Amino acid sequence: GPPGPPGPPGPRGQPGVLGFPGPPGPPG
Amino acid sequence: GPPGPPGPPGPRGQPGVLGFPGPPGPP
Amino acid sequence: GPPGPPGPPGPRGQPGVLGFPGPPGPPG
Amino acid sequence: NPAICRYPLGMSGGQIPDEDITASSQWSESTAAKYGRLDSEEGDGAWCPEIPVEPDDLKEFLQIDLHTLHFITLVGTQGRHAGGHGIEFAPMYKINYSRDGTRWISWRNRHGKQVLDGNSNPYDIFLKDLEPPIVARFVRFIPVTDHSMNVCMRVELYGCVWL
Repeated sequence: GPPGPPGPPGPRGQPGVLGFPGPPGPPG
Repeated sequence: GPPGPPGPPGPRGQPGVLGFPGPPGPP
Repeated sequence: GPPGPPGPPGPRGQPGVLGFPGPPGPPG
Repeated sequence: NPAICRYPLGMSGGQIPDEDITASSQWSESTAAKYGRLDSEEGDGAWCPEIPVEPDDLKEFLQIDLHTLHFITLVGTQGRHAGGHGIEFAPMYKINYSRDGTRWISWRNRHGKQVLDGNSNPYDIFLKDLEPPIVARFVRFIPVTDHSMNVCMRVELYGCVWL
């Protein structure tokens, strides 16, 4: 018999990493 | 035939957004 | 019939969380 | 005694399971209490409170349940390295502990000081001897600051089983 169709897409990837810390605040 | 196995997991998400500016310096 | 080939990679994961606020501003 | 009773109790090695590590709050699931393990880079790099720690409001904590009583002779802390871009750490901290989990004891050194000097950067492991050593089932690290700041911590307990 004919090969089955390609399998379905895999699971979604893992969450991305945290964004970088923000820049220093303004002068007091 | 049956479908092939599910594909591999996708790539990890993109880096999060940069944090907000810090608080003002001392009064 | 024989099984189909492996499916393609899944979708990219969700973005990472927002970063921490930056450090306190310097004396002004 | 502290010569033999100085072993890491499970934060870095996993002997202390995730379920036994909890916290007051968390910035994100990725910075939940279970990620506050010394030298770990899992998740987003450390346990981090949901809000900044204020100098006159010490309401955050990272709690470890050892289940059985342990003799704790040293503690180690780090901030959040995060592959090299993290800048968060606890500059000071207090240690509260309990045997029953209902009443909490505030650790005081020989001079009556409860605040321990902590990290000065997010990457280095900083060790502190506990004199007197403590006997406890639960141990809490309470971050302390001198100004509003977003702290993060990775820790380890050193000691041995009691009896």
